[PDB]
Amino acid sequence: TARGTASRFLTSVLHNGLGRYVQQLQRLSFSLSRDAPSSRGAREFVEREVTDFARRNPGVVIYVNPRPCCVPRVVAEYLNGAVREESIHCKSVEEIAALVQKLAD
Amino acid sequence: VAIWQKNFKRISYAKTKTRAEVRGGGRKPWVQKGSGRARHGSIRSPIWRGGGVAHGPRGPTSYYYMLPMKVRVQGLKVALTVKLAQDDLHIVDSLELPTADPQYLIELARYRRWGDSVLLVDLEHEDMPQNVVAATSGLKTFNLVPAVGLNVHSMLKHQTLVLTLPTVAFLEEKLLWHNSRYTPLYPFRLPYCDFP
Amino acid sequence: FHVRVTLPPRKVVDRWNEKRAMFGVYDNIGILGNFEKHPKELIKGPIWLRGWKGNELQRCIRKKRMVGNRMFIDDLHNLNKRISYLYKHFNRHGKYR
Amino acid sequence: LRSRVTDRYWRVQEVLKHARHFRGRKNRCYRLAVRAVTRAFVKCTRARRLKKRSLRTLWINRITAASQEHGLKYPAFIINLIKCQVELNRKVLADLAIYEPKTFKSLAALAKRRREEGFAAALGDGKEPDGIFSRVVQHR
Amino acid sequence: KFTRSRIPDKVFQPSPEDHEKYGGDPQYPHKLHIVTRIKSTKRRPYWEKDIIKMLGLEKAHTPQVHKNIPSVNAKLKVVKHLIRIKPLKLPQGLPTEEDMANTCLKSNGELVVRWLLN
Amino acid sequence: GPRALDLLRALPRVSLANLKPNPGSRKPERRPRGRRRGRKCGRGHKGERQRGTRPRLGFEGGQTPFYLRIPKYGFNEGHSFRHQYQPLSLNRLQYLIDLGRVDPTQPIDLTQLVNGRGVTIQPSKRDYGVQLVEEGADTFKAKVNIEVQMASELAIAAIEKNGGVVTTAFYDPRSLEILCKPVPFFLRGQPIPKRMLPPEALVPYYTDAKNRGYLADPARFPEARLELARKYGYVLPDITKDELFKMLSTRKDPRQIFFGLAPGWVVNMADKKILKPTDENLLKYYSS
Amino acid sequence: VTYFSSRKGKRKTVKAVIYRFLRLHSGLWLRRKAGYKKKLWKKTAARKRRLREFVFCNKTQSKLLDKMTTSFWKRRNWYADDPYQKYQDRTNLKV
RNA sequence: UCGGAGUACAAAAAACCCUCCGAGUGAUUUUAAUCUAGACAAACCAGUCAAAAUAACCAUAACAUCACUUAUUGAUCCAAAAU
RNA sequence: GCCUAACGAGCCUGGUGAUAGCUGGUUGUCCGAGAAAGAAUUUUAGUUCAACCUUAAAAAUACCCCAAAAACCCUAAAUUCCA
RNA sequence: GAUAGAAAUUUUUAUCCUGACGCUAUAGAGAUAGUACCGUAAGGGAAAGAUGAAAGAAUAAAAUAAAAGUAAAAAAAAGCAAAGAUUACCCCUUCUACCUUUUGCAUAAUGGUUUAACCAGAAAAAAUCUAACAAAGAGAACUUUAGCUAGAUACCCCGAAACCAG
Ligand SMILES: [Mg+2]
Ligand SMILES: [Mg+2]
Ligand SMILES: [Mg+2]
Ligand SMILES: [Mg+2]
Ligand SMILES: [Mg+2]
Ligand SMILES: [Mg+2]
Ligand SMILES: [Mg+2]
Ligand SMILES: [Mg+2]
Ligand SMILES: [Mg+2]
Ligand SMILES: [Mg+2]
Ligand SMILES: [Mg+2]
Ligand SMILES: [Mg+2]
Ligand SMILES: [Mg+2]
Ligand SMILES: [Mg+2]
Ligand SMILES: [Mg+2]
Ligand SMILES: [Mg+2]
Ligand SMILES: [Mg+2]
Ligand SMILES: [Mg+2]
Ligand SMILES: [Mg+2]
Ligand SMILES: [Mg+2]
Ligand SMILES: [Mg+2]
Ligand SMILES: [Mg+2]
Ligand SMILES: [Mg+2]
Ligand SMILES: [Mg+2]
Ligand SMILES: [Mg+2]
Ligand SMILES: [Mg+2]
Ligand SMILES: [Mg+2]
Ligand SMILES: [Mg+2]
Ligand SMILES: [Mg+2]
Ligand SMILES: [Mg+2]
Ligand SMILES: [Mg+2]
Ligand SMILES: [Mg+2]
Ligand SMILES: [Mg+2]
Ligand SMILES: [Mg+2]
Ligand SMILES: [Mg+2]
Ligand SMILES: [Mg+2]
Ligand SMILES: [Mg+2]
Repeated sequence: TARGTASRFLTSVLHNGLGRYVQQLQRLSFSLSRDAPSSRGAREFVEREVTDFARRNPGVVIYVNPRPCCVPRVVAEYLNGAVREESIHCKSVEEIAALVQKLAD
Repeated sequence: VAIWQKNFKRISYAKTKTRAEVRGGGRKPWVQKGSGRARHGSIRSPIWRGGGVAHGPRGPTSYYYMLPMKVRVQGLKVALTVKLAQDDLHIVDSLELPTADPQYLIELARYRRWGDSVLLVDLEHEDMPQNVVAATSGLKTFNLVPAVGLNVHSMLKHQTLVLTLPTVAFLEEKLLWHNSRYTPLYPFRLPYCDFP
Repeated sequence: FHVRVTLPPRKVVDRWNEKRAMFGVYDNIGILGNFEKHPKELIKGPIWLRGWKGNELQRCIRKKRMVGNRMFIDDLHNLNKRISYLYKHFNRHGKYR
Repeated sequence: LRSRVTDRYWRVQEVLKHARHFRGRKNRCYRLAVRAVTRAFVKCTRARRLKKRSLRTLWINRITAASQEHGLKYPAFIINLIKCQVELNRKVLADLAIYEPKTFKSLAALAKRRREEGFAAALGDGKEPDGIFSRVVQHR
Repeated sequence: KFTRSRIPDKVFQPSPEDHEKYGGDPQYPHKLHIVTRIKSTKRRPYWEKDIIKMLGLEKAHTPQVHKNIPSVNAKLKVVKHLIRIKPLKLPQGLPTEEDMANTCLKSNGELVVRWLLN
Repeated sequence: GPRALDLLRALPRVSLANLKPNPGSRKPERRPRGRRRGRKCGRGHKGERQRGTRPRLGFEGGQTPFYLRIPKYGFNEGHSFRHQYQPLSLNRLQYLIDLGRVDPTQPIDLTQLVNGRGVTIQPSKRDYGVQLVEEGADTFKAKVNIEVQMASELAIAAIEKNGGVVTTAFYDPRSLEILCKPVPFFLRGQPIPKRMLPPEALVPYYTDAKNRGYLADPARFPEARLELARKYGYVLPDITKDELFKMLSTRKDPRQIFFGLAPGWVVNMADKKILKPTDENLLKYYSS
Repeated sequence: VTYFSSRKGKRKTVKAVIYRFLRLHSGLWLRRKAGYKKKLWKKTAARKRRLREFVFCNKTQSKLLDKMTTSFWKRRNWYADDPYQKYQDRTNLKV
């Protein structure tokens, strides 16, 4: 609902894309577990595609943390100072790659 | 088989009181018309506060069912087969033990990379070696059971299986008999021609 | 909907205690023991439910037939009323008929 | 096994978070909030459907305003702009009217000129005499 | 009682002026019908609904090509008040197998085989 | 062979944490909760159906029911007193013999058929034994001594062409159940009772020679055998000159149940002993 | 029909169906024509033949009788000299 | 409760406390059988026809006939019958 | 009339969770298809069938349907059956 | 008719292994208690507790300040009170509250002041799916012309005037 939630105008930070394009995603911190069955997607993404994604996008700092946790999460922190925390709990590697690409974009 | 072993022994001792078993509520609280409030019968109705439960759990519930013989035996065979295939089944001879130290078994399992839990299976109960009895009487993850105590639930609960050679022969001869047997005219307990 | 404001103490339950280790150990006693005892004898509980299953009406009838003479007065009366009610509901009430 | 609901707080809050800006007891009482929230969502969908029509009518009104400001009626302006194969929608036409007075006057002059061209063609009823802006160009 | 309507054969007897009024050839009839559904089958009889369904005209304002045979002409006469029918025109001939992907149907009723050359 | 075993090596441990039943083995139960399965919960609108007070099955709303308007006629009249005989085809008998369930070298009885699982007899269902049919009499090539309760002429001729022996006897339900399940009778703890005579309805059937009655005159037997032989056009073998003539001629006493045993004997299977009565009255009763 | 008995808790059967019906093992039910013994002097010979002749029951009545009768009456029956033994089975049913 | 006519104009069905006829049986001899394809009608119960083949009469018909011929009739159970 | 504030027959307990074709209520999300009535019935406030309809499975023909064809005093819109 | 329903005849091996896929103060016994209280009497019959090792640590200390109801902070044309929005709370435009019952309900037909806690689908004869074995199936009694066994799919709550017994 427009009247219930907030609103904003179509804006861009630092007039992005005018002089040069700068990837607004600054860092991506994955928190997962090695023994939790829910962290299977996060684990297999770390094994397979985290290196390829890091090589494709060198402007983002990728942290990976195994810990005794039940809900695997991803914290994306942008140049705006904005922090978006998403749950990667029980998602396949294709879904995790799609979410990571969406966060980067 | 795993679900059957968990369920057939269940008897739920959950019994709640219906509106007919509650103490009071023998008369109408108020007349049908003229009071201006809702009509009610017994004050122990499930709508009321201190009334009985509409359906609830009723009495001791016995969850008992028997899977067929050739399904239980097949489940035992499949459990043994998967334990052998996943490099988790070990055949030990005579189940002899040098000392009654429970910690010796833990070190032996750690050195052989058996895992966290080990199920030792012996042929008989009264013929168990006292060293192994004393060693496994104080251990939790190491469990000593006789040949007649083999079950799918325990084989899946324990990470590694250890079988004695006479126990292997006994289980082999027990499980292979059902492949070429008749239907029981009477229960196999009573004397047969070739069956004891 | 007022939920509690403090975390409950974590129930430290061990999955390797005596019962959880010995559970279901002799379920194949017949199969691996030259049949002499059914798994029926391993059922511990009420006398009328040792190796039997049925709906509520059948359970009540069976309970009255075996242990009905040793019951208490009020429980026997409640059992009779429950038997009558279950009979009436099962035979005269329903949708599929 | 007695089973009770423990997340009823969150179940109620998921509905009450959309009714915090309401007036009266509808923003507090849950019984009065579910009906108000459901009607709010239904109205949101209906108004999302009607927003296109409302904005189109607003654009048409603005195009009229800017057209009779040039002494030209909206139907004639639109039909003569279509006849010139100038496919600018009402939103763009209103944008031009608001922010590009000279461009909109050029469009109005073109539409008018097309109108007198069509009127002269109808009066003459001659196949050979054709106007300059009345020529039709095919796809390429 | 409201039943189906018999249409006399005198309705389909074209007059000499009809040919030059509607741009038809008085001596060779055309080959294929381009049929478009204008109106809805709601508030119309179930037999007309069935005829529209079997003519492949579920979606309105979408042309469909049919033969010029009396078998389909009977149904076209049955539901002639719900459809617009034009003769298929082929200024450049039938499309061969090499022009199937580059064909188009102009709204005037003709089928062009070479559409958007480069 | 079983490549699933090889594939299991790379897969993790199979434990109770990862166990899934067959897809489609368990149809999920549906409860009257929510927008779809609520709002009268599938019971419809008002009436007897929603309130659960509709009439019984055969009731048709006051109209005379179909199951009450049709006139009564004898269809199951005395159905619990008609003798039943489980049929045994010659094709099935041949199948049993050639798979080795039953052996023609020994006398084959209803006991032997039950032991070989060729037939199943339920005495409580008024079954009176096994009858012989001629479904596979064309390819019956075994020489077997068959004892049944009912036999057909074609089956008898087919057996006699090979050179067997057919004999039909009677068993009252008690002796019948004893004969089907001798072991459960032997652990019962009672002496073997006498075999009761057939009733007047079955005396003529077992007194004649054409059906090979056990109470028939044995001197009439060769006459009937020769009649069947001349009727079916097969040479009648000289059975007296066979090496198994004693086995083929081995009979049971009309009061006897088993082969070689006598009424009144107690078979103690624990000690492998036989207890026989000696009292004059007991012997007279058991031999009467 | 008593779906759950009071003594044993089993499912009882109505005796009228077994008294005036016969079930074949193929699933069909056998019954007599209604009125085959009433006022024979008032009826034509063909009508009397139709009344005397046996008839079958369709799917609805067959299902009703199956519901109203216990599975004991649906068993395979081998009577001695049974007239309906030839009709117990079904042949050449292309369905 | 059952039949006929119009409503219900031309395959079938079709209602009203819609408009009219009736029926709850008589007379006579050709005293009119058994069995079985295939069909009409119908929610069910019921009602209808009926080719071929057999028993007795011409050695060629048997549908009993007439009264607008269509209606002239009643299910289980149970009682009396005695096949 | 009165029989402890309600008496065309007191109040309490038990049968009793009396029985209701009658009224009210029946609690998570999404998706697919989807029904307005012919016959009986102390029956028209309901049940039981048929015709529709839902989930599965077998098949092969299914709607539109040109001729030709469907009654005798007169009879319209038009119906049935089929390429 | 609804329904009721045997018996003759069969099977049943000693003891421990007993606790809880039962509840946590609107639940579980009515119970902190058959006590207060209501009744002449028979009889009916409840609600009520929360700090801490220490309150012989009350100038006493720490976690929520989250339901409905109020105050902080009464209101400014116009309208089922909301949505589209907008620089902007209204002002502009558009939608006849919700269940139930009905051919049809905004109807001036029924129900609800509000909040919290309780309150309403239950059965496996025939059938579908899955699996074991299969002319045989089932751990005893039965069913079998591809069948037998096992498991999963199913059928509510409240309400009378009344009748009988003490
Ligand atoms: Mg009570
Ligand atoms: Mg009372
Ligand atoms: Mg009031
Ligand atoms: Mg009451
Ligand atoms: Mg209480
Ligand atoms: Mg309680
Ligand atoms: Mg749109
Ligand atoms: Mg259920
Ligand atoms: Mg269901
Ligand atoms: Mg619903
Ligand atoms: Mg609702
Ligand atoms: Mg109704
Ligand atoms: Mg009546
Ligand atoms: Mg049998
Ligand atoms: Mg028909
Ligand atoms: Mg003839
Ligand atoms: Mg009084
Ligand atoms: Mg009730
Ligand atoms: Mg009613
Ligand atoms: Mg849909
Ligand atoms: Mg509708
Ligand atoms: Mg025609
Ligand atoms: Mg056709
Ligand atoms: Mg009656
Ligand atoms: Mg309490
Ligand atoms: Mg508050
Ligand atoms: Mg306003
Ligand atoms: Mg309702
Ligand atoms: Mg009304
Ligand atoms: Mg309705
Ligand atoms: Mg009104
Ligand atoms: Mg109102
Ligand atoms: Mg009302
Ligand atoms: Mg309501
Ligand atoms: Mg009100
Ligand atoms: Mg079943
Ligand atoms: Mg009475």
